[PDB]
Amino acid sequence: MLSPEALTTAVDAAQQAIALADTLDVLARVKTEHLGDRSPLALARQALAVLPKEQRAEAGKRVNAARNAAQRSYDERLATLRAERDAAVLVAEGIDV
Amino acid sequence: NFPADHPARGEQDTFYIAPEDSRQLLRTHTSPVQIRTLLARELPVYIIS
Amino acid sequence: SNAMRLPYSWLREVVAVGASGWDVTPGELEQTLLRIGHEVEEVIPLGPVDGPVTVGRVADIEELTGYKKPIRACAVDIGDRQYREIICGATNFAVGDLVVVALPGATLPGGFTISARKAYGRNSDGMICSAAELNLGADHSGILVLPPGAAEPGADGAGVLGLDDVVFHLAITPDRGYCMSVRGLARELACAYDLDFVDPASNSRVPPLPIEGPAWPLTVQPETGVRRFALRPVIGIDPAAVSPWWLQRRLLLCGIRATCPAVDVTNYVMLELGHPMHAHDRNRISGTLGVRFARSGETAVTLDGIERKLDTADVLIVDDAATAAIGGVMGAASTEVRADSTDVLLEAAIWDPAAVSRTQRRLHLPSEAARRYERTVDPAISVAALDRCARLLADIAGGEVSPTLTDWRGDPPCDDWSPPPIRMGVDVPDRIAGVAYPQGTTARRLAQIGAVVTHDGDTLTVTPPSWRPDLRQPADLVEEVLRLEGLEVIPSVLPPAPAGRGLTAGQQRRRTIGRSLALSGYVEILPTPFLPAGVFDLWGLEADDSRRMTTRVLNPLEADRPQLATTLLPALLEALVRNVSRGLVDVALFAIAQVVQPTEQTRGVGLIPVDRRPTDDEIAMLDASLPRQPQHVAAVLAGLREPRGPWGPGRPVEAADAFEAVRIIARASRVDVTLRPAQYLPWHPGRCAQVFVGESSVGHAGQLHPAVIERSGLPKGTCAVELNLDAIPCSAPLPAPRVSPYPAVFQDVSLVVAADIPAQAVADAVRAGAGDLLEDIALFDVFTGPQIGEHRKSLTFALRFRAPDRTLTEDDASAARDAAVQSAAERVGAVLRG
RNA sequence: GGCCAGGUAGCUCAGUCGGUAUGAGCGUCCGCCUGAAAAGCGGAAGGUCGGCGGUUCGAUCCCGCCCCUGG
Ligand SMILES: [Mg+2]
Ligand SMILES: [Mg+2]
Ligand SMILES: [Mg+2]
Ligand SMILES: [Mg+2]
Repeated sequence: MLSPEALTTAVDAAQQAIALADTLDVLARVKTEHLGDRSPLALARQALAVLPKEQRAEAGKRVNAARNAAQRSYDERLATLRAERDAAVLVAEGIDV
Repeated sequence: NFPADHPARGEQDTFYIAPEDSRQLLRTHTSPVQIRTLLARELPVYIIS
Repeated sequence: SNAMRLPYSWLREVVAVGASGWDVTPGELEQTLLRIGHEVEEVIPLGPVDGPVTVGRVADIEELTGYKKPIRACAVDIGDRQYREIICGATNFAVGDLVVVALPGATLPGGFTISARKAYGRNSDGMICSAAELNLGADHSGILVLPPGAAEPGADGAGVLGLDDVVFHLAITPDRGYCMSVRGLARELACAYDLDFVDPASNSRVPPLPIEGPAWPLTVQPETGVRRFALRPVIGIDPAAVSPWWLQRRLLLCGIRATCPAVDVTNYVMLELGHPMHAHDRNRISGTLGVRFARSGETAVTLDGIERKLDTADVLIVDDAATAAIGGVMGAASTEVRADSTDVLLEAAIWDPAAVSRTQRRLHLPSEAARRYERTVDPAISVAALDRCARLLADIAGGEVSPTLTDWRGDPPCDDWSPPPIRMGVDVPDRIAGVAYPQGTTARRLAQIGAVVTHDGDTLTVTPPSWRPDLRQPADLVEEVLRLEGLEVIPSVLPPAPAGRGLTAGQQRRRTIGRSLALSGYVEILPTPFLPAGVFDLWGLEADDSRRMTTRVLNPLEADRPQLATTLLPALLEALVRNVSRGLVDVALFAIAQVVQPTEQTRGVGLIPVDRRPTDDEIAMLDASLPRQPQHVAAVLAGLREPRGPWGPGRPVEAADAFEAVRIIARASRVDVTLRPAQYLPWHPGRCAQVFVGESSVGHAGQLHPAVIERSGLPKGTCAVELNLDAIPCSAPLPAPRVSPYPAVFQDVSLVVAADIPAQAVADAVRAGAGDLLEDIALFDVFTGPQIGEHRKSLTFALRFRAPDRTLTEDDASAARDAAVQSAAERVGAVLRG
């Protein structure tokens, strides 16, 4: 939760788990463990309060870019799965009305 | 018989239909039905709305 | 806007001039006012106080410092040789002021017993009271300071303050503006109690002041609708004079704060006679006073130092320098009376009621004057109200009334303000009331309210008084006779209502649908026409969807919900969320109401004159300019459709439950419907049926789209149905069943079809080929096992054959079955199961 | 129309004026448990702190406008 090495590691761990999720239920689990309050990227923003005041502006900027990276990958993945779901409800759940 | 520009009509706060001065609104009472019945039906009228 | 407050003592005094000794209990007075048509909103008695509550004078003030707030140790003269030391926290009084003191042992409104206290390191021997503590007024910031000379130290506080009085809060109807004063209300009580009334605005009570010349140059544009404009000056008033306590108290009990004599007298006279008055500083008037319409873009700063944007329909008072007043609403700060004012020019004017109403409503100024002018003010009492002000102001403030007067009364001058006479049969009130009133009752009552009555055989000629412009037709006169005689004397007889036709077919069907859905487990709600904010965005509808063409409300109670409902589902889904969010997760709702579906932009129709019946073309035009409002039946379901119990775990809601809701409505309407697959938001496109009565679409039903459920916070698997009842024709079938006494033949037929083939289409094909021998057909199996090819399904129907005139053989029945299979092969490509 | 106080989880409400609301009670989910339940015990999920912008590396918190309340 310090150097960009620790940030890029958590982003890649969050990004590959986001690309692995194929259902909306699985992506909800990834959102909890990689973007929720108990996620590595969230703990990095929590450690910005215990950092010296002269270092909050520099280190806090590197956290925002890393969080936006995993957040952007989540939104595009959520839209992709929602698009697939909307395009599959007609056939995969069709009934004789 | 509502007087225009009068507290008997202006103080009757009404849901007016947009835009302003459209002369169209949500009815504050079912009394306009009694006007429609008098115009439509023949006398005598014994009606409930 | 219609509130009128006045103390009973003042009302009794005006009534007692012509009815010496008149006095009634506040309870009886309220019933009398209610019986003649005056709503009494509240009866507020003053006080009560008990024990030593006396008038005192502050003889010295010691400022106690070092505390959280400024505190005063006061020596108060209560009328004896021993001054009382009283601790008070208020700061709105000085040495020499008259105050009201509650001494130890006194009781204040609310059981507040007063005793000596040890406050702020000092010994307080009572308290100095505020208006709120004495239940005299609402002022609680400071304590009550009586004006000088109001009483001497030692006078009984309750007597000086008049705490035995009672304040009446009245809601005056907009047709009785004359009752916005003690004059009109006293007159009403004189009518109700058959008393002699002495008009407080008459010349005997307000003798005319001298008229020796014009008081001020005046130009009046008669197009402004002004009926009268009178001016009289009062010169040499004392800037140090204050209004006496009897005048400040009556203003207080009427809800008006006292300021200075010049303004206090104008407010007092307005309350007494109903004619709004205004006082100008004559030394701040520059040249000729002009009454004219405001020009385009003209502005003015009013009494309260606020600039107003004026309209060309606003009537103004201006001079050569600036604007002096907004006619009938509020005066301007330019000619406003100030503390140093010594020469006052009093304004007594009658403005156009409609002009004042438009101006005060556009500018949001419901002043005491405006809400009286918009209800018509008696134009005959202008100079009387003017002379009442000038005489009272000169007496109080030590001024002198100038014998000059300007009195504009129109071109040509109007010297008689009598409304047009009204002709009415003497027994017209008797016919409408259904009561045979005593002889001469109509003429006596109409004379009581001030009208001139002359007899012409059986026809009365009634000229209403100038303060009753609401009396225009005989019906207005009938109300006056009936309300004064009392509506309790009217008997109760049922009218001769003719042979009616009862409920229509549509009203009867609306009941049968409600009974059927309720008996099937649905709970009715009352849907709201205001759509939720962005409901169609949650549904994902296209921008050209006809449901988006909504009628919008200009002044909704929630600015984010202005649009009227084009569909009943948003209201039902809102009630569905309310139930599920509160622990009731197994719910089935329905609603039967109208929608608002405009076919064009909001187009209004000009005013048709109401002195005639609108033509049939004018009635059709008013209907076409309105949006289409058909009647819909809709329903929503979520959670369990059938609850759990000792029979099993229950069954969750599925799309077939919404389909059955359609057939429940169809059976209640006695129509036959068909369900066809369709794509239509917000429904699930694979679980959505379009409902048809014949070949006309009447609505949709099925499960909602899962994305709509997610974006709307709905329960998973929520189903819905909405039908257009106006699109379903009312049917009156007359069946003639012929029961055949011959036995039936039972056979089952198993057909294999493509998966996309609807089961109903297979049954229709089987029915068409079987012929008249087919008595009943029922699907009871749909099999898609391994022995059935992919994208195919096996359907097995239970057939029942019966002839009307003979007993069949199995070969006879099999002939109809084989003919049904051939029809199924030709129409849906069915293959006999093998 | 005023300066204020408010809008916070599915319900009813606490609490924060810059980097975690360790939010509570109840509601939801999992485990032990029961034939299946509930309680109990042990674990979890869920708020984008009213909306739209601005300031800032970063806003539930600061500034503006607006929606809906209480006084
Ligand atoms: Mg009433
Ligand atoms: Mg009347
Ligand atoms: Mg809530
Ligand atoms: Mg449990």
